[PDB]
Amino acid sequence: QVQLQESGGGLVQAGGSLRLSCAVSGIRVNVNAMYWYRQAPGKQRELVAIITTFGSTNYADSAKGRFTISRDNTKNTVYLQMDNLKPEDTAVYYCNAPQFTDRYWGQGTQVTVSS
Amino acid sequence: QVQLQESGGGLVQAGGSLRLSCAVSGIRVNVNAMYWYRQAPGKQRELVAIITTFGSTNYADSAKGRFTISRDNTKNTVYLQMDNLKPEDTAVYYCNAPQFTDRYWGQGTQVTVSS
Amino acid sequence: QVQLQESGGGLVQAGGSLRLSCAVSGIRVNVNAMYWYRQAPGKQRELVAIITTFGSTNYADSAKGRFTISRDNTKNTVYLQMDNLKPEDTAVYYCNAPQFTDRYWGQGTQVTVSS
Amino acid sequence: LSLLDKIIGAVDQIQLTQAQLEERQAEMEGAVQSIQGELSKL
Amino acid sequence: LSLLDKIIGAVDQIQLTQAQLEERQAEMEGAVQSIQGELSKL
Amino acid sequence: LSLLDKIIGAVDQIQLTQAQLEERQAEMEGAVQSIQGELSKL
Repeated sequence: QVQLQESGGGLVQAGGSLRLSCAVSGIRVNVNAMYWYRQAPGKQRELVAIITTFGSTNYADSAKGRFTISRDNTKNTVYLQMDNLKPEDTAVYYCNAPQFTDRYWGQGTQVTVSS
Repeated sequence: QVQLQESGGGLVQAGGSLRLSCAVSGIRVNVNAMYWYRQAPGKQRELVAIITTFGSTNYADSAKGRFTISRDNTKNTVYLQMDNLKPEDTAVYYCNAPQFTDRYWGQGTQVTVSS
Repeated sequence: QVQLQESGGGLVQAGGSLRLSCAVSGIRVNVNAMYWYRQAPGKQRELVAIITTFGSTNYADSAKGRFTISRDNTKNTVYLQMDNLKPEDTAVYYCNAPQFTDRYWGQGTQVTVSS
Repeated sequence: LSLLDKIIGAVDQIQLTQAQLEERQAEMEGAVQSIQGELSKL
Repeated sequence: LSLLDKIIGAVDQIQLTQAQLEERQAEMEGAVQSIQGELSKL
Repeated sequence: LSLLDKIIGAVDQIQLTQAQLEERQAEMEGAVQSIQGELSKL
């Protein structure tokens, strides 16, 4: 199976920073493009950030220069650094690979930003 | 042109098995991902199974572990093994490559499953 | 940034020919698939022609054998030869790479075909 | 893990994803055609 | 037929397919916008 | 510029484009679901 273990969420003040982690098993992060998504209560799942196999990145407009996706190939782990957080960033954050989004989602990590 | 010559359909009893073949010309099956589709009367064409260039497979939920796609690179032929057939599998079955689905379809092979 | 500098449009008689150019900076045309689009007044943008990294081509049905996309790797320039032009081909023509169509469009080149 | 292994695994991911994006499109094209029929009927 | 020939042909198939999936999306985005306009008019 | 550099850059373009086509699909799937809800409400 593919395992996705998200962590690093919590309660953070507005203007604060977080670094999310997703520890992956069953596929290699240096072979596969990897995505971060978020889902706020009662809303549709939103793509947040992507990193390609060869390390190019793109971000949703809501990130607007605040977020940085990266990975550690040895730990087979994907990261999302989130700076200057806003209440509107409150959501559960999920990591996945595009070929499995129809198949499996991990538990996610809760991010709550308060003013 | 690309040629697609489907065979191996027929009349089969429920719980029976078939092996469909598509003999391909004009593209190489060991270079191209290849797809099997089916179309029941008056319904939209459904993707059934895919095999990638490097041999990964995926199946529609209706296959649910019953179908196996494979190929022979020397014969340039794609196969669909279909086990534990059901009346609901009655359709014309077609093979194609994704870049030609807007362009050309072969005659297909009729599969009829009776109880 | 990516720069796209379109030229070669103008006023042409029906049955005439044009050769459009797009001079590209910031990505290599021999590494990236490149597209030509057109947009007539008040209509949606239409894909016209594509050339893949390894030089395969495809055309919209409206081209119907009249258009030829090509490139010069040294000049990092993409071309669209348009033969047997018709009034219905009047539009602004744009070149882009698929990964930037959500991001940036050049000024285009105006093509007007009169009878 | 060689460069070719990375390229092969990227290509394989892409091909799997392309088949899924096609299936999603076909599902949505049926849904849009059903809406168009509803808005077009006599 | 080498491994690089296989990779090249896979990449070429993928790029052709991506252009077709984009064209289909654009066609469907126009159709959805037309429905949205129909349901939104006064 | 080697053949492998060309392949790598093609793969990278494709992966970026696939993520964008997915985002567009998700946007359009929400729009279609909203229309379906409008045509289905009591």
